[PDB]
Amino acid sequence: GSAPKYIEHFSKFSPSPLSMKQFLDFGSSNACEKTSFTFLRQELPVRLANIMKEINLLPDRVLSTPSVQLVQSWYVQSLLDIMEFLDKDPEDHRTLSQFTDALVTIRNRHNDVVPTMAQGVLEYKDTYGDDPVSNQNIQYFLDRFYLSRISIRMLINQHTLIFDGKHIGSIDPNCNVSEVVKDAYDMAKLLCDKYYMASPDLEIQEINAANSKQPIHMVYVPSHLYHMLFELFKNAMRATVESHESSLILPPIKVMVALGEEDLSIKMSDRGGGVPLRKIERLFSYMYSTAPGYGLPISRLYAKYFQGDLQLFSMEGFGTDAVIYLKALSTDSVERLPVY
Amino acid sequence: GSAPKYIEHFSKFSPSPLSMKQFLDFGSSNACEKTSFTFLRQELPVRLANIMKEINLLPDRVLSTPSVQLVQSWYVQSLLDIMEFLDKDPEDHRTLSQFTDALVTIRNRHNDVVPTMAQGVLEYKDTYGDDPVSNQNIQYFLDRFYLSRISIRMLINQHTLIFDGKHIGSIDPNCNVSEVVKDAYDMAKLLCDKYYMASPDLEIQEINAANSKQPIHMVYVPSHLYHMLFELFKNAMRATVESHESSLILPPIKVMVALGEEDLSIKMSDRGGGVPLRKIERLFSYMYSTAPGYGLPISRLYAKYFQGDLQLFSMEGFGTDAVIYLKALSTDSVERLPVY
Ligand SMILES: Cc1ccc2c(n1)[nH]c1c(C3CC3)cccc12
Ligand SMILES: Cc1ccc2c(n1)[nH]c1c(C3CC3)cccc12
Ligand SMILES: [Cl-]
Ligand SMILES: [Cl-]
Repeated sequence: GSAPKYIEHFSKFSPSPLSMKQFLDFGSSNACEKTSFTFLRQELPVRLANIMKEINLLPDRVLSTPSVQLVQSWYVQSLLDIMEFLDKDPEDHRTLSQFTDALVTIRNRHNDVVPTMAQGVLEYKDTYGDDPVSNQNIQYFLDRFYLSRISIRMLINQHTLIFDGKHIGSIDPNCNVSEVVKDAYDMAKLLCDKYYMASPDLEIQEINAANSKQPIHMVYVPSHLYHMLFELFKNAMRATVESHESSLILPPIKVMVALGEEDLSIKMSDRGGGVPLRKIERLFSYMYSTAPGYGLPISRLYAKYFQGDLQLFSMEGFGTDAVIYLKALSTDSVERLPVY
Repeated sequence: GSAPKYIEHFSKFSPSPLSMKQFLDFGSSNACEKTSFTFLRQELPVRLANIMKEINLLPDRVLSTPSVQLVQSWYVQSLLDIMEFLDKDPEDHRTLSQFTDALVTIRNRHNDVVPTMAQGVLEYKDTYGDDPVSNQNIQYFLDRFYLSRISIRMLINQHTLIFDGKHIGSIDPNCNVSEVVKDAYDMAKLLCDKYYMASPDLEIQEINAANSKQPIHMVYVPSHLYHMLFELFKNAMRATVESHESSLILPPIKVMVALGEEDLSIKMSDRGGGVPLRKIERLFSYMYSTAPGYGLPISRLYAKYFQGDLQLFSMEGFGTDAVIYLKALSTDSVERLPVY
């Protein structure tokens, strides 16, 4: 049993956040597999150890619960799996293939962590209550835990996608934002029609300030952008349809994509009746969003992961706006990791 | 010299926040002058003492500066002026008249406190720097100091306006929000034309969710609402005109007034080119807004004073939205005072 020793050792290192350029360089060609392996066999234990150390610092009433113990056991095994490759020779192609297989196993091992943590939150509410102090501590920990998870899965996805034997792994250097908006809308519309037998239309407007006629493209991870937009579309469609049940006119959902000098901003606007300001905060709360999902708080973490943000503003009695803020320039797109 | 003794004694009491109903009851008729006098001769020393105690807890490098010493001297004299009436008989009409005169003198004595504090902020930046920690401490203190000042001047205005010998002092029980919007726009337009020789048009839309055809009215302090809207209009017009200097089309400023079950929300929208998210926070910072004004941070305090808020969201390359959040119901409209 060396896991506590491993956690203590690697938690002494700070994680190394990567920029988009570094991600592109790692994924530029298959010749970089050895470089990716040498980087990851060190970086992954550092990122795993730092969050694992924070987990062990949780109060005993949280640490001893089955959900936390289960998740911690997954992290311990994944940490130990990566340790086997520290002494292995990068020049051996068998080492590289085994490392890629190990990463896929690690990724699959953690697939259910989000619902597992949600179960823990519900247990905490029923076992100790839902006071504001508990909400803040849970919010602080889960935001960091999930942001850490996003960063680790990003590293694993880039290695496995690229070194399997235009797009650079999960990164699209020429991501057309409006196309991703349409994809997320279409998926949300399909679910909306199945459940409600009615769906708002989509209106997309683009504002390219520097080049008015040019479609807006960026370097980004389209799956992350899809996840944020899909979650927002689901909320906007549900609100729009339900608030107009006794009405015939169904207002469309309006999306504006704006490209500025440093911001690429996406605003989604509905006329779904709005939310009082008092209730806005609870929409992003893990504790208050638990009931006997976490789409919005996690969506905000995806936005923050590359130095962006996700903000919500409503007008009760009318409708709601959500804005995804992203960095327009790849030079400004850098991993945001929990501060340890 | 009893000022330190007075500060210590009355700082042991919590301020008593008043609701709109209590304000209306105090101002209902001239027969309440004695009740207002008995309440205020106690409440004003409590509110003055609490902020004065916080001032004395500032670090010596701030406390000893001429600006803080000047403001503190004004507070000491105003506190001493109110003390004279503690032992006086409310039944004597001369006591009531003298008390009203004393309040007017106190109000005038503090007229220049905002520019005086701004001078102190500039001195601090030049004498010690503009680090983030200094900005946060200055922001924390000034928000509380100015909110305290707003609450004290509200109490003084209600007494002096009503007991001078539809509207209840500075409170309009039937404030038409759109009329105040138009007034603030018209004033901002007049200044805009003088300086720029061009001004955006105004478009007001009202959404009365419960009663679609009814104009939106509320119980509020129209001067406070005017101050917020006027500051927002000035920023929106400046941005709109300057960003379209080399253009012929001048987009209008759009205002939506929405009345919900508990929120009355006012959104102002411009197409003034927007602000990057990174720079939004500095717009509300006293330290970063100082240069060799404070309209936005103080405007937000006016919104917060009766349990509201003022939020800003921009889309760089396009334009900016500001939303004033107010409580729709007088029962929910209660003074928000600094927590001591
Ligand atoms: C009534 C209601 C409740 C929650 C939400 C809502 N409307 N719209 C939402 C949106 C729209 C894209 C802007 C996003 C997230 C939650 C809500
Ligand atoms: C370019 C720029 C800078 C600052 C502001 C701006 N536009 N609009 C503003 C507004 C509009 C009502 C929404 C308010 C406050 C500051 C700004
Ligand atoms: Cl995980
Ligand atoms: Cl003052």
